Amino acid sequence: MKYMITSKGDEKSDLLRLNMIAGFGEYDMEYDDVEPEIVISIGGDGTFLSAFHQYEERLDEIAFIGIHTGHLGFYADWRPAEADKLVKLLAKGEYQKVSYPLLKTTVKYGEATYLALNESTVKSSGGPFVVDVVINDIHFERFRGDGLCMSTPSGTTAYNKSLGGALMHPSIEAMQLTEMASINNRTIGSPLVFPKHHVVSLQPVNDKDFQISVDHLSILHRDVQEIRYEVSAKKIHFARFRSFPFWRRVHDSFIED
Amino acid sequence: MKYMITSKGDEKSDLLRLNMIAGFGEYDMEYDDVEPEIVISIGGDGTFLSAFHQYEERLDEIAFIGIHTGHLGFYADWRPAEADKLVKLLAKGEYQKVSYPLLKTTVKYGEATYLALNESTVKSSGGPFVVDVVINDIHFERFRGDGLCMSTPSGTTAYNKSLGGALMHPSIEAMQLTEMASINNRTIGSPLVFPKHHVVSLQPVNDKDFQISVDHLSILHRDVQEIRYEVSAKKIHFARFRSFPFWRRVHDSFIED
Amino acid sequence: MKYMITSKGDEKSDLLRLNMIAGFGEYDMEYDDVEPEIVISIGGDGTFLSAFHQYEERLDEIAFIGIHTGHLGFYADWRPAEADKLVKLLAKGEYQKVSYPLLKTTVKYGEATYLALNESTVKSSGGPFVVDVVINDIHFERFRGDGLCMSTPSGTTAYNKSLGGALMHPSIEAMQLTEMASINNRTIGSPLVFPKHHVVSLQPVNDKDFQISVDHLSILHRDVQEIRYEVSAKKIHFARFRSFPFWRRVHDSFIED
Amino acid sequence: MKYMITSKGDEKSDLLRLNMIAGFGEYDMEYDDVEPEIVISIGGDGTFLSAFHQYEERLDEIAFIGIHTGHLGFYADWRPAEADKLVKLLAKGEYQKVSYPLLKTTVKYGEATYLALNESTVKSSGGPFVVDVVINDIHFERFRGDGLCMSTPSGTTAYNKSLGGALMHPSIEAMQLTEMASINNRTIGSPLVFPKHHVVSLQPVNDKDFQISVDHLSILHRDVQEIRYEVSAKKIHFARFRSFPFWRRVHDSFIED
Ligand SMILES: Nc1ncnc2c1nc(Br)n2[C@@H]1O[C@H](CNC(=O)C(O)(CC(=O)O)CC(=O)O)[C@@H](O)[C@H]1O
Ligand SMILES: Nc1ncnc2c1nc(Br)n2[C@@H]1O[C@H](CNC(=O)C(O)(CC(=O)O)CC(=O)O)[C@@H](O)[C@H]1O
Ligand SMILES: Nc1ncnc2c1nc(Br)n2[C@@H]1O[C@H](CNC(=O)C(O)(CC(=O)O)CC(=O)O)[C@@H](O)[C@H]1O
Ligand SMILES: Nc1ncnc2c1nc(Br)n2[C@@H]1O[C@H](CNC(=O)C(O)(CC(=O)O)CC(=O)O)[C@@H](O)[C@H]1O
Ligand SMILES: NC[C@H]1O[C@@H](n2c(Br)nc3c(N)ncnc32)[C@H](O)[C@@H]1O
Ligand SMILES: NC[C@H]1O[C@@H](n2c(Br)nc3c(N)ncnc32)[C@H](O)[C@@H]1O
Ligand SMILES: NC[C@H]1O[C@@H](n2c(Br)nc3c(N)ncnc32)[C@H](O)[C@@H]1O
Ligand SMILES: NC[C@H]1O[C@@H](n2c(Br)nc3c(N)ncnc32)[C@H](O)[C@@H]1O
Repeated sequence: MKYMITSKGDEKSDLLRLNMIAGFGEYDMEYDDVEPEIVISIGGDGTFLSAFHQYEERLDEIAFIGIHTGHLGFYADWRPAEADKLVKLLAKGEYQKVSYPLLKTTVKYGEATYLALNESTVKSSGGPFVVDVVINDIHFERFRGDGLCMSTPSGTTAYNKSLGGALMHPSIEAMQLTEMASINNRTIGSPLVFPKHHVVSLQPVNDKDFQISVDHLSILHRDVQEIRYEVSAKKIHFARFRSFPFWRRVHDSFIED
Repeated sequence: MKYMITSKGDEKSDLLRLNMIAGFGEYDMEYDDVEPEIVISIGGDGTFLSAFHQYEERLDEIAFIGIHTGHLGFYADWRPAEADKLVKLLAKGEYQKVSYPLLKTTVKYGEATYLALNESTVKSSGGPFVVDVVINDIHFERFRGDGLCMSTPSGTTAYNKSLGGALMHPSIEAMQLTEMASINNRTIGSPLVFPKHHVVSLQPVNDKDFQISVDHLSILHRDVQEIRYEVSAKKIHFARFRSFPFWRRVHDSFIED
Repeated sequence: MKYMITSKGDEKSDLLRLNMIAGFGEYDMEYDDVEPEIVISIGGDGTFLSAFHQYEERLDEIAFIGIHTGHLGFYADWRPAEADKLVKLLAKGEYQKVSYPLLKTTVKYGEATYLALNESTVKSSGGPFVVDVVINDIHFERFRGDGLCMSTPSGTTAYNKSLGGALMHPSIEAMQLTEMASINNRTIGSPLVFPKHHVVSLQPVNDKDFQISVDHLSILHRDVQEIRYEVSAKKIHFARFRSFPFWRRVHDSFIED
Repeated sequence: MKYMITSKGDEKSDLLRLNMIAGFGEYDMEYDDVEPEIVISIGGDGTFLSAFHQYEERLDEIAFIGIHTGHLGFYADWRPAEADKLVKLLAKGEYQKVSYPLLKTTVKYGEATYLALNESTVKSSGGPFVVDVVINDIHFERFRGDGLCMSTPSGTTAYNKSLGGALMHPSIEAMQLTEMASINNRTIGSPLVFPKHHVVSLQPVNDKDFQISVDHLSILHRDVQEIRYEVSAKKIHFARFRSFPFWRRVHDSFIED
């Protein structure tokens, strides 16, 4: 079947990539970066992120695989020393699939939609900003501070975590909202976990210019009227060869490897 | 059908109770506190809690209803001025049912099981304590501090919330673990959200005596070997007459009513 | 003696200002916005801030006074209804003086100094940034995240407070440092309180461009080599007529007025 | 001069102690655990704590010294391999003295005073408790939760730190108050830093029984009417031989040694 490989770009990553391609040449494996059924990423979690967005239009037909040439990553959870084993199993393996929930973000002006593997955040064009938070068409609070972060289950170990967010198992179809330096003299303060059909809307009070980020991409949006968040209907599919539990991955990254 | 009514015990609650019983006398409604199909609680969230545990053996056959004679409660979400309307609909209504997840706690010595509507916590017999946290048979961390809290979705607005926990919609079948004054000089720090089949086990290191609480009940357990948490298979059923969304209930309690 | 008055600029503030000037015309009080010995601010805490920086070169010769025409402020702690009483006492009163510590910030390139009443912060030109934190010439930590905040005692109720900082009585000559979304996978996490002669230095790792803020003024600094913080030798002097304790002011703003 | 030595009690500590005593026998050094002018502690920070309280009545005449046979401690900041060097300098050295602020706690019934090197805390006889917090005779807030902690500057790296407290340089004469699981549905939330003459009083609302702790000692106090905190007039004196800065000590304990 078809496959492609992205590389962090350093010596270690390019060489690992050139070798896997060689091993793939020993099997019925056509390299194709247009319609790959398998996407292998070599480097770190950031390299994986870029690979996700590069192919975010054929997600339902792709199985992703993350190799870390550096520190152990949440998405890049395979060691380089297992690259050749991957080649073999990927070839004639009926390997299983693991799917994670994604975050849908909608921006409206006076619509643009995006998909996020980790999170989407909103901040001001300088200084603290003010937006109204509407949950399912009901006003929930008026937020003033640095910004807000809406996170996927797998993205909870990222930006979410730094903002006091909870770590959530990716088998749970949900999204989590956290605050950035909220001034309270009135917000909920606590992070909020939303289910599959709940819609969270952010609306401008005075200023209509915001810095909106989706994972690594950061876009200054002008004359914005609304920002809508909801658990996407699309999912990211991983190739599963062995058992590497999420909590073990949490333990190795933050407690001790 | 059969029904019963518990009261906070003050003048306001007893009188509201005596009136509802009277209204129920105008319908085919046999009062029975042994096998009630309807359990109405009058007072606060604490009164509701006591009512839950009083009938925790017939949960699958009971529909609960909470009336608040004081401040608006998360479980007691009906105003007294609507008591008579409840009577009528409860009589000849095909009212819907809303179910919330519960927490199963297991204690083993050298087994006792309990159900919690809000949370279960563990603390020491004085001073900071030490326990090993095992997630699905894999050691996750060694905790030293004041204690730990395992919370249901609806219980996240309670003790969980004070410990930095996230607020979680009760339609999500999950449990959340938070820390109490963890010493870090090594824990995850972040709250953890577990799904339906994950098992979290707490194990003694040196001392085998702990103060274990399940909602309002607090029991000093001696010679404890293990404390196991998991999302219960049982659920609490509410009677649904109107629409009072969880996030609206969150807003009214913490933001402004 | 000489005095001046700044106004928030709305109807309420301008009229209060025109009246106080009139009352001052009934006494030996020459209006002078060049060398005033008394600076009265009318509006909010922000109006007071602007007044501080407008005269930050004659701080040792000025006594400040804050009037709030809106909500009670930490610096603007006089009600409009007491404006005329201020006029009288300011005229022939041997009123006392209350002084608060200030923050000195130094920026070096490849020097510019500033004074802050509230705080100074540093952030990146987009995304998370990395700087080395040196305390008294000894490397303390390498910070990665959104930014850092160095705060004066009186500024602890402001931005500091939102970042988890402690509230510190302004009679204590100190500065407090807090983190903004630190990634920990290694920082202290806890806020840090420094005494009068300690010097905290921030140094660029890869990028030399930062957004540096001093109170309300925000300046993008390029080719920065070092940012030095220390408790200033200069102090801001207030005119004291009555007793309005700091903790009472804290209580009224955050607990209930 | 007179001196004494306390030991953690294990093999390593007793032997280090027997050797130092021997070295002291080679100088004019009379061992006396009644009126020692020098108190050497061998073990950890806890061993030092016990040594502080054992001699809390002759603090003004004693110079303390902490040796760690285990991990580096904040009070026990000398390595065993430097024990003999200590002996020599302690003998004929005009060594300097370093003094840290202490916390005075007063309990009144229907008075008992105590001194704390680290902190004093108050908790309930089971479950959440309620007390009124009065700052300098002015009601500040009504607290409901697990408890409160009043901490010295050097004690901020201890229990304080786990409760979100700030780390404060011990040259600052102050005390810091932190909350334990405060329910907010109304407290300040932020830690509070008080100066030398401020008095913080805790007063019972309904229940008059509390668990009061001073460092390691924990006493259930019955029929308590008031608990008063203030920066003590007494100070603990250390012997200073070399330069081991507080922030370096913070870095080595929490960042990396
Ligand atoms: N303050 C913060 N703390 C922790 N994580 C943060 C953060 N701010 C941000 Br933005 N993030 C995370 O940073 C992620 C993006 N970073 C990257 O992709 C890299 O930076 C990008 C790359 O190299 O491909 C990955 C890396 O450097 O580790 C975002 O998706 C957030 O999850
Ligand atoms: N520190 C804390 N902060 C917030 N909530 C806390 C808390 N400690 C505890 Br214990 N709780 C909650 O207190 C709940 C029990 N309290 C009660 O049931 C009442 O106290 C009991 C009653 O009156 O029936 C309810 C009330 O007083 O509001 C527990 O289930 C926890 O959820
Ligand atoms: N996220 C934040 N939370 C709380 N306070 C914050 C904050 N971000 C910032 Br910047 N601040 C504070 O905002 C202050 C400046 N704001 C102002 O001066 C005003 O905005 C400026 C004015 O109107 O003069 C005051 C106001 O609007 O209340 C800074 O000195 C910080 O103390
Ligand atoms: N939850 C907590 N987190 C961090 N520190 C805590 C804590 N609870 C407590 Br009590 N403490 C600290 O524990 C200190 C007392 N402990 C000790 O003295 C020892 O336990 C006592 C000893 O061995 O002498 C020291 C040790 O074991 O490291 C108190 O003074 C508090 O500062
Ligand atoms: N594996 C840890 C490294 O990868 C980055 N990262 C990314 Br990109 N995504 C995640 C993620 N989902 N969880 C944790 N860290 C993440 C994160 O910023 C850190 O630098
Ligand atoms: N309704 C708020 C009052 O009820 C108590 N409470 C209980 Br009991 N359960 C909850 C709960 N689940 N969420 C919020 N508060 C709760 C909570 O302690 C507070 O005093
Ligand atoms: N009085 C509260 C209002 O004034 C702003 N503020 C300023 Br400007 N300085 C402070 C300050 N020092 N403390 C609290 N709030 C402050 C703060 O942002 C809030 O909007
Ligand atoms: N040196 C770290 C060890 O000593 C204990 N400790 C004590 Br006792 N006092 C302090 C203290 N003041 N700061 C930090 N840790 C302390 C603290 O509980 C930890 O176990």
